[PDB]
Amino acid sequence: EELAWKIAKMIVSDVMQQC
Amino acid sequence: MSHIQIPPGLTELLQGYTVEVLRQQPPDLVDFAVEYFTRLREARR
Amino acid sequence: IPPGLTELLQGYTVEVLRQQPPDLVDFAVEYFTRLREAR
Repeated sequence: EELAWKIAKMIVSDVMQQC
Repeated sequence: MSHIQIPPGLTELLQGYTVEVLRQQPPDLVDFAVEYFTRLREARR
Repeated sequence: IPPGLTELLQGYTVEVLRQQPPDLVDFAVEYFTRLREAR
């Protein structure tokens, strides 16, 4: 986490926006 | 120090699962995940 | 959006980022099977 958490959140948010 | 690796195909894999969830509306998301990814792996051969 | 979808996606994704598994679908099978067993 810390950066891994932030980046994961970014990726998930992008997936949810596209879907 | 403390770089994060993003592998290729991560976004696409997540998208494929998510689209199936939002359209099929399975009752148990974890059960569906096991079944979905297991079939994906089997079909890759 | 169904209950818990974001949580499932975040959990898997952050573990991919933390652990750097050699194969994403193998890891998915492993990760979600563990979750199923833990419940």
